[PDB]
Parts: sequence; structure tokens; C-alpha cells
Amino acid sequence: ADTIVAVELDTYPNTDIGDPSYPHIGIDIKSVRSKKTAKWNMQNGKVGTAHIIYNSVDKRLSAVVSYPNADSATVSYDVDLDNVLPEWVRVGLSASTGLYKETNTILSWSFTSKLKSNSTHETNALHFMFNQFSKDQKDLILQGDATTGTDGNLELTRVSSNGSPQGSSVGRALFYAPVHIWESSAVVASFEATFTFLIKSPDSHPADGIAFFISNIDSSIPSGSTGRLLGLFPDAN
Amino acid sequence: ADTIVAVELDTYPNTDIGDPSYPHIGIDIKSVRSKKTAKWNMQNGKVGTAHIIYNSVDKRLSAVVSYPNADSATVSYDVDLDNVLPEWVRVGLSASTGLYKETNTILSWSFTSKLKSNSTHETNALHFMFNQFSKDQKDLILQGDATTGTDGNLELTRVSSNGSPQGSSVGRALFYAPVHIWESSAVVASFEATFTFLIKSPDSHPADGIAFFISNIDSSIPSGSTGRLLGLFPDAN
Ligand SMILES: [Ca+2]
Ligand SMILES: [Ca+2]
Ligand SMILES: [Mn+2]
Ligand SMILES: [Mn+2]
Repeated sequence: ADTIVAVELDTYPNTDIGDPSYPHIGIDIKSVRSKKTAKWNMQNGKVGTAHIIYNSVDKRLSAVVSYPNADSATVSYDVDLDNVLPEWVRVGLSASTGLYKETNTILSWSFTSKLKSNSTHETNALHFMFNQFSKDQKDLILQGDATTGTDGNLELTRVSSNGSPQGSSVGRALFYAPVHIWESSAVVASFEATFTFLIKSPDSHPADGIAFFISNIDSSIPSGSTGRLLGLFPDAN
Repeated sequence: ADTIVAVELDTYPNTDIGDPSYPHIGIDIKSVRSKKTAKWNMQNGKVGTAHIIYNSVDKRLSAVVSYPNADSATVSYDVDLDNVLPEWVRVGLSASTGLYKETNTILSWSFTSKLKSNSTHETNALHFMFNQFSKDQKDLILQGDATTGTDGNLELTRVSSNGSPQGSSVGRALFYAPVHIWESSAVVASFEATFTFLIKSPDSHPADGIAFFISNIDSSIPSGSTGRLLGLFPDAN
């Protein structure tokens, strides 16, 4: 299987697989059963911001999700990324729909990674920033139903031409360049991601969510990973 | 054939193909015959710094090659890069030796690209920075004789264990993620590149040079592009 570390914006409560009974943000370490979650007051049809930090100093993964003029939702987990991920990774955005559906629109995405040797005391770094997505976006690997260029946006899941989102949809976008995330247990990268998103549903119950993830460089959408598996995990274990 | 735009650090006068009769820095638009050149007092065995800038407003490509406690060679040329390069490119470093030979050691390399949209006026950007190269550098495409990780350095051309360069050598390194250099109507990226290099020789005629180049994504070392062609060009037209 793939090795996945993720921050999930989970719209749909799957209580039979350990989700809390409400929309939530979570940190996922090699499992869709979040190691840590916080209640998320998702606003159907509003543009929100996601802010994620891995701080190598504390070995702490952090995520804040917020809407303008509302209080944020936050989650944090201590994890040795050197002991979980391979040395080289791709970073991406994933989304899914199931029986229930939502638009999974990404309007912007930025990422920074810094890896600094103890010996040199000098840093290697990668930064990209998309404020607009292009019809033929060659620095992104699109998987499943993911498309770009509609209103300059990244549509992670299938939307019809009238604007209606579709069920049983999955789609991912990975940055083309692989990212160097550790050299030893003592030298680990810090990174920062931001994205803005628009989750719109006609349904009383939107589903299933958006995730920022780090995987092995050759990661692909697992078979049957629509709905509650967020296009990340082969099963709900 | 490939489309090349390149800034050359040319250490060997090839006077039968347009070179001045001294070492020089040149701006190459689609030809090893520079559009503009400047005399360059190359210092054998000494670490130097190259700074390339392209400004999409002035439409000017500048370069500054410099050495500690010595003068700076600079060269300029106004060009409209939407006239020359494809929408998407790879950026890279190239070097070659021929009959005469030099080390083409790269100690650091950084690049920034910035593309301001027109309909919505938001910017997309790529930045990377290597202060050390490792042995399997998965964000670099190595071509020809180029290797990484010897002294934490990028060796563009073949070198022996004792540290002696070898002739009839050619090598390149391209950043793995392609770069968006222009949008359709006079919306072109500005960019900046910086590298530090050590060109060294037991000769007093070192050859043949190092170049920063921008190419079509699929570009490879042209056949018979050792020595004077800088691993950039197939013919001397
Ligand atoms: Ca769920
Ligand atoms: Ca020459
Ligand atoms: Mn969940
Ligand atoms: Mn020349």
C-alpha cells in the first residue's frame, strides 16, 4: 500500500469507522481513523482557508481551518515523520463524494519545505504558489476526476456543466517535484501549506471531504477509495 | 529540435564560430552564437557566483558573474520571451569539455519564477534552493556525465578520484518540475537564478564552459554537443 500522512477536512460523519458525530478536521497517520480530531463548523457555499505546519523542532503537525468573521477549528499531533514516511515524498490535495456529494473546489494552494543539515547549517528549500489554475497545468499530476481551468480553479471531484457536484467521485492533484522530507532522525524538514476551498452542496448532508496529504512519490488513488476513504486509503482500518 | 535560451560562462574562445578571442559571458537565443557578450576574467580554482535576472516589464535578460575581491562581468539583452520559448519549460545547468578540460563543479543553485495573471491579477510562483546536492537527488534530472553528492556538490562534467577533469565530457541537471514562463498575451513570468561554481584546470587553456539554460520540457543533450556546443546545441548555426 501507500504510506499516507494527511490533514482531512471531513464533511460527513462516518460514526461506524470512528469519526465523531459532526463535521471535523483530523490528522491521519497511515489510517483514515484520525489520530486527533476537532469539531469543524463547515459553512456550505463559503470560501474557507486551511493552514498546515510541520515544525521539525517539536516534530508537531498542526492545522487551522477558518472562514472570514468566524472562529477557527484546530488540531495538532506529535509525529516523527522520519519514522513514518519515506525520505522522498509527493504532496497533494485529495477529495471524494459517495452517496452524498459536494463541490471540492480549490481556489489557491501554496507549499514551502525547508531541510537544514546540522553539519552545514545551510538549507535546501522548495516553494510553489497557485493563485490560479490553468487548463493544461503541467506542474500538477491530476488523478481520477480532478480537472483544472474552470474559472481558474482546481475541481478535485466531478461537477456537471450546470454546477452540480456528482456522487461516487474521487480526484487528487500532486505537485510534480518530489520533496525531501528527512535525511536522518536528527535532520527533518519543516513545511507549511495553505489552500483556499469552496465546499457547496445542494444536499442537507454534504460529503465526503478534502485532504492535504504527503505520500510515497508513486502514490495512486487506491481501488474503492471513494466516499469516506477520501481517495487516500484502501480500507477503513 | 529543442528551443534553448541560455546564459553562458564560456571559458574557451571558439573564434571560427562567433566567440570573442577571450573568455566571455553571453546571452544565447536559440544559437551558440551569442546575441550579446562581455569579457570575463575567469579565475582558475576559485569559487564564483552567477546571478541571472529576467524582468517581464523591461523585457530584459541580465547576468552578473563575479569573484571575491575582483570585478563583475555583466551582460544584457532586451528579448520578448513569449516570442521564443514554449508556454512551459524546464530550467537547468549544462557544461562540456572537449580537447581541453576543466572541473564544472556547482556548489549551490537557486531559482525563482513569478507570473502575474491579467483577468484576476494574482501571481503563481516556483522557487527552489540547493545549498548541497545528495547522491540520489529526486528533484533533479541528471543527463550525460552529470553526478551529485561528491563533496555535497553537482559535478556537471566527468572528474577522476584525484580531482582531474576529463575531456570529451558533457552533462546537465534540470529541475524536475516544469515552469510556466508566459500566458497568451504579454503576460510573461519574471525569473531569477543564482549558482556558485568552481571551474579548475591543470592547463592554462581551460574548456569549455557552464551555462544556465531554459528548454522545452522534453529537452535532452543534442548528439555531438561536447566541447564548444556546451551540451545545449546540435550545430553551430
Ligand atoms: Ca467521514
Ligand atoms: Ca567557446
Ligand atoms: Mn474523519
Ligand atoms: Mn561563446
